[PDB]
Amino acid sequence: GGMVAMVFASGSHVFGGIGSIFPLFMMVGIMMMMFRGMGGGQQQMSRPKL
Amino acid sequence: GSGYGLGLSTRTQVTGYQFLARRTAMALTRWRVRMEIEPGRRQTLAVVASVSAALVICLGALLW
Repeated sequence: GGMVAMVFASGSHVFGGIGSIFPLFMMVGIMMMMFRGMGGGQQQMSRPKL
Repeated sequence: GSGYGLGLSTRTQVTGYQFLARRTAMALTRWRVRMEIEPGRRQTLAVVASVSAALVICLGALLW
C-alpha cells in the first residue's frame, strides 16, 4: 500500500481506473498464501493422504 | 429428520463429501469403484491449467 501511496503522492496517477488491476491481484495473491496454504510439521494429514 | 435443512458444517465434512462425489461419478461411467488411478481429477486440472494460461497471456497484454 505504501508503494501505491508513494506513487499517488508523486502524482503519476498511472494506477487510476483499470490500471489498478495490478496492485489488486497481488494483494489477493498474498492473502491466499498467508491465510490458507498448507499445514506444518505437526499437521501431517492432508487431502492427498487422507 | 436429520441431515435436512441448512445446518452448520465443518471443513472435514466438505472434503468428505467431495470424496464421495468423485467415487460415485466414476461408477456411472466405468462401472467399477476400484479407482486404481483417479483420471477424473487430472482431466479437470488440465482445464484449470488451460484457463490460467489464457489469463496470464491477456494480463501480459495489458502490461504491454
